[PDB]
Amino acid sequence: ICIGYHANNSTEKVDTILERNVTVTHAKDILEKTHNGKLCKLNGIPPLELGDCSIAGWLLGNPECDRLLSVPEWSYIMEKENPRDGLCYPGSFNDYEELKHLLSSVKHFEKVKILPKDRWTQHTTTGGSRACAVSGNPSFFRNMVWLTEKGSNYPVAKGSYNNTSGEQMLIIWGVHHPNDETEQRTLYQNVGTYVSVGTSTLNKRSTPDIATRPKVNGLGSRMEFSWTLLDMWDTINFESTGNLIAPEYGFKISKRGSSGIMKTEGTLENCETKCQTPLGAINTTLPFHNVHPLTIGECPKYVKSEKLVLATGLRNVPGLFGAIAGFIEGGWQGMIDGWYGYHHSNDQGSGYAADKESTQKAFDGITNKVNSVIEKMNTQFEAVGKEFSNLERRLENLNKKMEDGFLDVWTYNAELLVLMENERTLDFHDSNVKNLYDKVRMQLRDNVKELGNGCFEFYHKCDDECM
Amino acid sequence: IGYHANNSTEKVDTILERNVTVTHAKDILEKTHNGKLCKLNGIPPLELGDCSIAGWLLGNPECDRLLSVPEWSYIMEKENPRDGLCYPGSFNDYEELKHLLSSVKHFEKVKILPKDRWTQHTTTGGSRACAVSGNPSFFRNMVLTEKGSNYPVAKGSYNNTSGEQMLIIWGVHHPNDETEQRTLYQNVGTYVSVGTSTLNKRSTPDIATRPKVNGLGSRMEFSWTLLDMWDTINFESTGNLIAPEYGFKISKRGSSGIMKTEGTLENCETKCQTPLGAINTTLPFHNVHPLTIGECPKYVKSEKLVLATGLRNVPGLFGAIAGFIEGGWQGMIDGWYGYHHSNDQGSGYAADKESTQKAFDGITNKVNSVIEKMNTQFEAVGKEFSNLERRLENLNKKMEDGFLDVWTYNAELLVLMENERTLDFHDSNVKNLYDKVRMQLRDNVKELGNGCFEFYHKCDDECMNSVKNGTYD
Amino acid sequence: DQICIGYHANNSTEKVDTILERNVTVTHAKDILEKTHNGKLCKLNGIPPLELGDCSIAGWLLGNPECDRLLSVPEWSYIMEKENPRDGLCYPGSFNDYEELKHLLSSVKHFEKVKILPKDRWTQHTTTGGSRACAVSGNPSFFRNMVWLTEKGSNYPVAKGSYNNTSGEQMLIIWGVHHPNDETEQRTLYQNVGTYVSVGTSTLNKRSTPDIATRPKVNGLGSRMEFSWTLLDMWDTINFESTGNLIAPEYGFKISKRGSSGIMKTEGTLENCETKCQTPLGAINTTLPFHNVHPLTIGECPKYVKSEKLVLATGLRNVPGLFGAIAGFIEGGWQGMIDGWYGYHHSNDQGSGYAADKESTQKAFDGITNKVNSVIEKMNTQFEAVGKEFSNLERRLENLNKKMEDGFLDVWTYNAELLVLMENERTLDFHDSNVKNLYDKVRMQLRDNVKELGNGCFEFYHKCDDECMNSVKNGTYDYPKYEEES
Ligand SMILES: CC(=O)N[C@H]1[C@H](O[C@@H]2[C@@H](O)[C@H](O)O[C@H](CO)[C@@H]2O)O[C@H](CO)[C@@H](O[C@@H]2O[C@H](CO[C@]3(C(=O)O)C[C@H](O)[C@@H](NC(C)=O)[C@H]([C@H](O)[C@H](O)CO)O3)[C@H](O)[C@H](O)[C@H]2O)[C@@H]1O
Repeated sequence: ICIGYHANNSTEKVDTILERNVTVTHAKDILEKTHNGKLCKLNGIPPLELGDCSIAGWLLGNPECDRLLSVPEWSYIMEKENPRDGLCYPGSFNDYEELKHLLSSVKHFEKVKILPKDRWTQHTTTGGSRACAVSGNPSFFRNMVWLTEKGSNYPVAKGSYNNTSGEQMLIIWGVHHPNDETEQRTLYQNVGTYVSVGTSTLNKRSTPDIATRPKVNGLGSRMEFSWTLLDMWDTINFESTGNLIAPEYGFKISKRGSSGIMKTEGTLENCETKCQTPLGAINTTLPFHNVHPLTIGECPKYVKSEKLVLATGLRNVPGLFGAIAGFIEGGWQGMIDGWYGYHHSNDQGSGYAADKESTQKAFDGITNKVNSVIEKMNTQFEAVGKEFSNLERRLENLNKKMEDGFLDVWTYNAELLVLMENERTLDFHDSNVKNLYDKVRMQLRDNVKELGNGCFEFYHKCDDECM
Repeated sequence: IGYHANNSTEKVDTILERNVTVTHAKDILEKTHNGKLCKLNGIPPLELGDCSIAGWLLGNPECDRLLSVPEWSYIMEKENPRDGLCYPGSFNDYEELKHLLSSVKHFEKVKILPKDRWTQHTTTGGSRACAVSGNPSFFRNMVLTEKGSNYPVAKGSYNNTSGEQMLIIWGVHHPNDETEQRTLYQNVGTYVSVGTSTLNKRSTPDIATRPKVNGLGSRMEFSWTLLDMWDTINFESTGNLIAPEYGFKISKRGSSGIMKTEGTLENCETKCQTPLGAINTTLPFHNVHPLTIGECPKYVKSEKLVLATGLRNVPGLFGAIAGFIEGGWQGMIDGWYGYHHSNDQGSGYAADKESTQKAFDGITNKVNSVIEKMNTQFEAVGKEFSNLERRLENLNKKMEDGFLDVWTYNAELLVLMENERTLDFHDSNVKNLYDKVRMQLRDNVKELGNGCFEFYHKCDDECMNSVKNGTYD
Repeated sequence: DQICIGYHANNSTEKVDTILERNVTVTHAKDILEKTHNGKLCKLNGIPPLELGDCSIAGWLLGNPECDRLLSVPEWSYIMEKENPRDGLCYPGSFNDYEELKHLLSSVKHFEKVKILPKDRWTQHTTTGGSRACAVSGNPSFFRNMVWLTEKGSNYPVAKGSYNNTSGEQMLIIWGVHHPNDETEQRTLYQNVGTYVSVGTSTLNKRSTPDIATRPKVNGLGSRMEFSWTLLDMWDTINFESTGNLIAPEYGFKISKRGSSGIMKTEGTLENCETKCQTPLGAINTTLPFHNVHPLTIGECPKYVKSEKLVLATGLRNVPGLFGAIAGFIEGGWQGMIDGWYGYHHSNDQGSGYAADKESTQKAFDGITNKVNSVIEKMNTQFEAVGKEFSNLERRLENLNKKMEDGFLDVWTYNAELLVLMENERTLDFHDSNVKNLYDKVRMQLRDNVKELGNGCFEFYHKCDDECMNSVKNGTYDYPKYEEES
């Protein structure tokens, strides 16, 4: 009876810490490199889809964002890299990044009219600009009111709002910075104006800045916007002697958990995922992926590898223990029932036969190993892509430094874990053949000649009942 | 030739098998605390009770009874205190101030602008928002209103001769209405002006109607600075200034953190404090609580990290243990590996002392490497960010979770990988004990195959020892 | 006659540690922790660093007279700045977003100073004002790149000036506001009392008012100058308007970049060597996965780590084990065997000898080389800066940076140490296994014909000349003979 190990037509290759390009009978890749090329719903909830609009564009009601979808609940934001329709009237948005991060993910979101336009009797309310032109006519941010002089008079404009919505409300306001003192007087009459905003938490007084600037969309003037979270049951007070750009609406918002923004050109598709990249969604149990660094969801660890191949079967031969590709020179393509087994040449016939108990125990072992590498990986929801202003470069560099930091830790460890485990595995199979061999040799004792090639030549006669 | 077995029900997992029973094991995952808030390296924490740092430094009257030490290693503060800005308002760079105060070598209050030297101004102002016994009071540390119907330019200054750096706080009053302004300060276009060698700051009050907070529409906006040794701070104001009377000498140190908790100091010791209790361990990992202060183990998302130290209990790469030697010997109590021997003078179990000792050193070392290579430094973990700092806080979470994942994955696999190497190690030891005996006896014995050698010749106690010894011939 | 299986021994005294043992003497060892530098500050990928001398970046950009002599190159890869220079803001004051400025300047593909608002064009204004705080040769002077605008005649007409960025590149621009000590100063300098400084671009809208107040004197001044900066995009325009107190730029700096680097705090001076990795003590030239030289490096560096040594066993246990061969049933090594790691003795009636088994020595050698290379070449190295700047109101942020850098410190050290402790034992076991296998290969051939002494040797029952020995080492041998038997 002969002792041998399985061999097949496999051309799969793995490396170990001692050998590269070793051919094995079976292998498991543990690096996910496939997506589905689709922007999907994350955990059952769609993304907010901004088209060519930016967040500021959208919130303020740039007329060019009139046709936006708007869902009441979203799980991330889809925004173009360099949108197109933002502040149609030129200016700036204070703490814009914090806002985007606030809005990035929401359980509920609903726009409500909080200070209706027509309540500003005493003030004119129809001022628009050609920078926000619809059909060549002057127009303005659909969610905001430009308050100007009426008749030739601008009385103290007061307006408050008690947040009885039932949820936290995001409110936005603006300050108009004129281009010249003339523009100032023709608009507001008063010359030493201020704009005042107040809650239980907020106290802000702003004074318009009247100066000549380079024209942007045809204007030396600017509008500076700002925001706040009006708490439940708190009240907001607006008071201005000119230059106020009052909100008509607010946004009850209720969140949730915080997510992120995804820069893409694509459009939602009605598939499902727990892990979205800008190239498509990943759906895996694997520990690592190399698809794209900017994921949103619960994702495998991003790693720099091209491949991470774990050996599972043995060395395919057409070791620490000296058996495989050792004193048993090669494998048996004829043995198909298992990894290790017997040959046995009889005067009743020949044949091959796997040793079911020792192949099953090797299989459970290798199954347990693969499962350990895979299920010990802890995966938690993260956004990754982040937003910093032009004055927060250090902070952005901090974040890159850190992201690169984990990239290198995970890459080194994954490359190496794989290298080291492959050599143990190959040694495991070697040990297993060696042990099956020794288990037979310890029985047959003197009754057989030990040929040296893993074969035992019986002195006596041994038929099927003997085998 | 055989190996140890016992009644151990201890389990470990390894990279190939789960739920393996081992004669011995070592847990290397600390998961216990003492339930106490303790002194940190022999230094107490500041106990704010129901007070905020702001309330405490401003002099909120509800804070009169605070303990105050001249030195502390962290700060204890409740989640959402209660006694903060009794008079509604705000505190610029409050979070930067907390981090600075979080740990102090020395901290002494010093009078820098005596209340009574403000002649020309009324100095008695207060509010029912800061009420003590239904009477209007004010921040105990802070002080300026019109006197007669006049608010002359108010100027105060102080040269830091205190021999240390000094924390100095000051305020601006924002009134609810112009009437409130004129009856407080007479003047209208007023300002407050703080200056040092380093700081230049001018503020103007915001008069305006606001939602009532403790019945006040008005607000108080506080700011601070560190006055250097021998530098001077200069206040100037035509109205609306809330001046400091006191300053705080401050010497640091190394920086720490605030601990959000409801407890109270208890007089024990620790090098690692957690919101649940103190941790006293040499163990490389714990899972007590993420928000720790001190020199702590790595925080890991694990329920158990159990490292086999003994062999597999049997009441492997090397085919001996639970292999060609089917079972253990509870009979053998001296060591891990040994001999039985059957004589015409008796029977016996005896452990092989040399090989047991070697393996023991071996394992001892393995446990010590896993444990003593863990580099532990002082850290606070728990951090403070304002509402307008949500990205920053999110970066911090991303980091703490990143590291939480790296150490977890690493601790789980190390334990799995080393557990199987250990069991394999015991296996190799017995194979080698067995092989060592085989290569001596040679022909003089029948090799039964259960790990036993039957002697052709007769082998008394003397010759038994010659086998267990290395001797024999 | 006997043939013996055995293994190499040498005079090495090199020690490694393994998960199970400590201070194990091996015949060969490879260090993977870099600890040597060259003492020099160098060009970094062929590109010199900007050398600032006793100057700070602020002082260099403003044109502190005391920085007049600075070399200045149109491209650098990192900046050298002393810890606490000396020649910064000669006139007391501040610089907003200073730290961001330094970050952006740290590393520049192109840098060129250009004249954007010629001092002489400020007719209607006085332009010659200076201070003895910026004094050259006892005389008042000023920031060489900046213009102090003051009253002329007794008149300060509104000052308007602009610059369209036709330079071809982004341009750094800096301006200042003078904050007087008192109202009389204000009037003697600018006539006007309610002044503002206004600065605007497509992107920037800023209006300041001078703050008039008594402050402690610095360099004898109660006044302060506060500076601000902006990057003007190509084809954008910057507008300055003021009725007083404006400190106006004469120059701007065209800037093209790049990839961003950092500042190195050092007293040293550039020395004309090369490196891809610069540290404050010296340049590092290495292929090694880890270093312990200095935490604050610039370039592509091995991973900094808190260890004193990381030595990897490459040879075997030096004895002049999992498989029981080495320092096992074969008690010792052979100093006499020089040719390889494992081989044969053999003692004939044609003489004695040692000989390495070349095939098994070469395999092992290939194996160990593959292991070292793995540990070494899987390390991914990219370009980083490390050293960082934070203002005094940014201590939490600095703590975040520190916690991060420390956190990675604890990961690499722990992992580096343990990888070495684990690989050393595997290396020792591997050599052991190799010998065991060489041993068994001979046992299986020789069979019955020899006596197995239990020490690694085989005593033959027959006679075995050199051609016979050869057949044993060759794997040939056989065996019918036999003799004896008889
Ligand atoms: C002490 C005082 O001035 N009280 C009330 C004030 O009386 C003024 C009096 O000083 C003057 O000589 O002649 C008339 C007499 O009535 C003046 O008007 O009259 C106001 C109008 O009713 C009251 O306003 C309100 O006060 C409430 C809270 O009052 C306190 C406070 O506890 O916060 C009382 C403090 O003594 C006072 N402190 C100082 C230094 O004046 C403060 C302070 O004025 C404000 O906090 C500053 O913002 O206010 C509520 O504000 C209520 O809504 C409002 O009607 C004066 O109480």
